[PDB]
Amino acid sequence: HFKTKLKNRRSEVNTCLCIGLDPDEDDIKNFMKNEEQNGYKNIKNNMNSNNNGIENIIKIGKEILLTDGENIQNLSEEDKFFYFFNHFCFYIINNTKEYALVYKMNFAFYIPYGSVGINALKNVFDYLNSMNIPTMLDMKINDIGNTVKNYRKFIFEYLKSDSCTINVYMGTNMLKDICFDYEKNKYYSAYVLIKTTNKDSFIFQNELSINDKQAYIVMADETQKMATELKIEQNNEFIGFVVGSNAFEEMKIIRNKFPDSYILSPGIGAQNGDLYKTLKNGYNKDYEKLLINVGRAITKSPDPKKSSESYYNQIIQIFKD
Repeated sequence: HFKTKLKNRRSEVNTCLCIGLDPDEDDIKNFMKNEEQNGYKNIKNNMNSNNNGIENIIKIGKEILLTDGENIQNLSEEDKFFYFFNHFCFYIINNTKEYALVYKMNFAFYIPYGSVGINALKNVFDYLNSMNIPTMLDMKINDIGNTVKNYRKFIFEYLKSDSCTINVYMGTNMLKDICFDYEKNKYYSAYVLIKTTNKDSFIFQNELSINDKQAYIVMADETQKMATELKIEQNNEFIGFVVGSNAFEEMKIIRNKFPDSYILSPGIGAQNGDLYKTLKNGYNKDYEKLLINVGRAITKSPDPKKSSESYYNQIIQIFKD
């Protein structure tokens, strides 16, 4: 159960830090060069980490991943990309987990290579689940009820994520078919898009209204009315909100209207979100109820452990103000 898994983890790490794991083509180039230069220092650590996690947990491409850094030339172009891509992923998690409440994997970064990156994504979730670390797939899913049950299967049964992001512009009925499996009486947690970090986000979320009540608040209301119709919390799960760290005014409106709501706040670091106005406006005594996502400021750092420690420390301090 996600509510209790977040509450627990947080007593393990005492933080808000949600780490975004969005690897791109320059990450893998950089990581490859870094490993060439350092004698495969990080990949060597990956061979040993999470109590021998590759050997004992990875089920797709294990033999490739166990290749000695100094036998890479023996692999295909494709197997070579799979190798570094997966290794880059394991390196980030191995180095940043002691500061992470949750990892959020944005699907967009895994699908452009077809089956290569989907295989890696499965490896990633399996690896994280092996350590009971809270997980999220950021995929901003939407479709009709019958069609979305497919995304429920992929996210919640095959990857076995704890949560995902959903766009409910089509409607809230879809939540019934993503966050609830009737046959299994199983509930799955998610976060619904309310205020997004893109610069033109005002265009529909703000300009649209019902009687000067702005779209993003309507959607928040409808989302929770659906979550209560579903009795999702009876099962210690929830449907929460995405409100970007650049939208601190909206953040204040949402936390005040919905004080016990689980919120995810992206856009810190690379997207130039405001950390203090975010945490002040979105504060909750239960820290898991406000996830602060940091992606590229950590994954693109020369030292992701240290970068993650930075944000962790940053947070510990704002709280003490």
